[PDB]
Amino acid sequence: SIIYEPEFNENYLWAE
Amino acid sequence: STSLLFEQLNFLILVAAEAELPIAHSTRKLLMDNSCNNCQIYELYNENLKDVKTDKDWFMNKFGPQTVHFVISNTINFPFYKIVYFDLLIPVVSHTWVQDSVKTKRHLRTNMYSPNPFHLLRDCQVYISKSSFNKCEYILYSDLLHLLGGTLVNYISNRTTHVIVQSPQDPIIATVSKLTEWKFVYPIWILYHFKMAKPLKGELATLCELDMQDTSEEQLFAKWEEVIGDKQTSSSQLTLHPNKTLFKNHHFAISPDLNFFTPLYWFLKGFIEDLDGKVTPLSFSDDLKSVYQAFPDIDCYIGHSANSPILEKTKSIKPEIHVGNVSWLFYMFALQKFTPVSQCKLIHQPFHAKLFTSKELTVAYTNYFGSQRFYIQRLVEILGGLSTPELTRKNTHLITKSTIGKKFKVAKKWSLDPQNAIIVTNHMWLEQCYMNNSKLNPKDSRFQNFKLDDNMGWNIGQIGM
Repeated sequence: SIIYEPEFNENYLWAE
Repeated sequence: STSLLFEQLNFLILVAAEAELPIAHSTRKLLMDNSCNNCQIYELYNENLKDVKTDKDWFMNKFGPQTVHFVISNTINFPFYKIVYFDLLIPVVSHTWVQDSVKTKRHLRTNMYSPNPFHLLRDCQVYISKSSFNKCEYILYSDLLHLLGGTLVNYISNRTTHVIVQSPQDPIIATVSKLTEWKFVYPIWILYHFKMAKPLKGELATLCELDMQDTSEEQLFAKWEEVIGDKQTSSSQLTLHPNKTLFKNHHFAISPDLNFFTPLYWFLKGFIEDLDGKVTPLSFSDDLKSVYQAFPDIDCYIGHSANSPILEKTKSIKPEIHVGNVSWLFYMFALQKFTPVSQCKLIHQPFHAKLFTSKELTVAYTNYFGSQRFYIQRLVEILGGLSTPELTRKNTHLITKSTIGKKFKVAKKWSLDPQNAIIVTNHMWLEQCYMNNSKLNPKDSRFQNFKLDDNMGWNIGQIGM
């Protein structure tokens, strides 16, 4: 049972 | 007192001394009474392995051809531990894991039953806050936590023990105070255990806790210097990682695409230098020809991205240069041998461009234990997708090694649906997608093979070595 689950960031691993 | 709990799972029990046979026998009986497939016993004390090269080939020939799902040992002091644990990704668990697994009637998480005394965070379920860190910091902190035996989660739950944040400015602190136990800590909580190799206690433990009065960068730098700076008092457990010249005669160029919190860069620099390597940081403004001509011993490039222009220019000027990422360095530290990147795993190269989106790749997995959970989540991440703890209708794929278990049964039934069809495929689809940089078809026959436990070379992590 979760508390908080952040919204996924599609380009987190490539952001400049 | 029998059950199907361990159906189709193979075990290797290592007996370190003659006095452990009673417990080995005990453990074997419990495994056999609960339907283990194969259960080998190997006495370390009774065969001179000195001057035998106990490498991967030797292990697959001695104990295969079928995969060993678990090694049961209360020691890491055997000469094929690094091959078993860091290469083949086979969990190494104590005798207590078997006893506890039979009593609770489920496959327990292996991490907390590791006998590696470096696994100081074995009891920790840790969420790293992406709104606190850039991509490269996130990868590094994940690598170190995994290396200290902890578990990474992508969600905060009742089972989460620690939330990593950079500062009190991270949105998440406020966003979780509204909603509501577990502790907020700075990354120096992880780093201290790595550097000192003992539990974090007393005043230093308090300096790693989130402090809402650390409102500037200056206060963070000061805590970092108190907790992992010039200690001068020694590290504990000095023989765990005994090769103090691991990076002798190697000189690393550090890409500017990393962009670490300055005290984190100091930690990384200090790590390389205490292993006798050298570090030169590259900046975007550098003329690369004259940098590499001024320091001609530079033989390694460390970068985040495979598509960096710095890396393209670097390869042009220095065609035989080693091209790795920060994860590569720590894998070399784990193996205690300098290892070229082509002999390491896919994940040790600078990362490929994003292949998939979430909508194309939101994956669940089943029957992956310990370091294989870590590996599959890293792979899905660097492919561009999301991985979930549970199987829901949101999932685009289920990844599986075999046909056993309840997630496979439910997902295999859902595959028969007409429109929004979940796909069941093996882990080699992920690895070949990444290796080839292509959206391969998961329904090709090679990726519908679910009898991968018949060969140890089909262990996740072996594609690309």
